[PDB]
Amino acid sequence: GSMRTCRIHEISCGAHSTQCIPVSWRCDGENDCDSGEDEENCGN
Amino acid sequence: GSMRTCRIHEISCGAHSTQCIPVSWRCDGENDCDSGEDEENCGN
Amino acid sequence: APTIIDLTCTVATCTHSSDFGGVLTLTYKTDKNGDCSVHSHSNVATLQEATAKVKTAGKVTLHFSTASASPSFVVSLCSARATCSASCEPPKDHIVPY
Amino acid sequence: YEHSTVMPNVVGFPYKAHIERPGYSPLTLQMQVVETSLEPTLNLEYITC
Ligand SMILES: [Ca+2]
Ligand SMILES: [Ca+2]
Repeated sequence: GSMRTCRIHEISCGAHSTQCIPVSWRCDGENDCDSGEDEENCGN
Repeated sequence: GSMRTCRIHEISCGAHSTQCIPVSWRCDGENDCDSGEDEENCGN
Repeated sequence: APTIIDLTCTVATCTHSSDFGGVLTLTYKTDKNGDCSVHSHSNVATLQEATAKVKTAGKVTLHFSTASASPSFVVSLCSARATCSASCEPPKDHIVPY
Repeated sequence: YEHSTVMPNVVGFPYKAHIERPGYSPLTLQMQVVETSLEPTLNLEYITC
């Protein structure tokens, strides 16, 4: 299930990955996460 | 399945996590557990 | 009570101001997760909280306020002990309302 | 937090200043002179044609 729900303003970087990226890194144009979930479903 | 149902007044901190935290930390407003199951289904 | 062994103290930042202008980090080794009552054994520095959550990760943080240029105090965690020493710079604000 | 620095009067030079507050993480600014203008003060004497 959910692994490591991280902190107040993290993204948890995938439900099955142990990574925390700040919210400022979401849809920044860079694949910070290994899975790249941060760049998925961009452009609302 | 059941792996570390450890002690008298723990919550086992998730069904698949290697953690035992005191029952006093259930629904305390902080994510003590790695998964965060301690703050799930709170507010009865 | 959790068993605490090899407790070390380092101070990230210090500034002798009226508000709590100190950050104190404690490293420790434990067997179980519990609650320890944290105290400082001198009046040169005053801690902010009385109890802290000790976890298997091995890092807790405390906030303290001091008025001396270079403090030195003995902080305890459950039964352990350590000696904390730091260098503090003066604050720039002339007057505070508290 | 008062701070002071000296930056060159060269157009396009990417000057960066480092502010290290004792209680906070260090900060880096970026200042740049896009354009400059030097205006004298004139007193007309006469006109010729
Ligand atoms: Ca990104
Ligand atoms: Ca909790």
